[PDB]
Amino acid sequence: EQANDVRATYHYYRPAQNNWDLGAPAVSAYCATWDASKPLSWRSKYGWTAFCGPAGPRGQAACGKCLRVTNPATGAQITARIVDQCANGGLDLDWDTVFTKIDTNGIGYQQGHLNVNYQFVDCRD
Repeated sequence: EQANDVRATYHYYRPAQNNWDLGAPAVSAYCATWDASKPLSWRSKYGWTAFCGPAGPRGQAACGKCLRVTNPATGAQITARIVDQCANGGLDLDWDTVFTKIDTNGIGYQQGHLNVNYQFVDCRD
């Protein structure tokens, strides 16, 4: 749940693509079947993270809490929303929410990875 100095990768999957209708065959995220059906409001209100990695194993009773993300190097920090869990080593199904916001002066893009700190946080929506 609490990992620091993480040599993080940047696999930011692309939600928006299909208005978050994850139900769409080829995608099907953990809560897709339940969440894809929520009116655009909540869905877009916050960002989006189908989460993955090594530390922070939270799949089952996870689709309800948030993941806080900070970049010590620049000071950039945001609150993420744990929606799904992947098994191939990504990070999040962002594209526009965490990386795309806490990206630095291109470092992240120039390398394909960065060093961050993330802690599980409850957003109690």
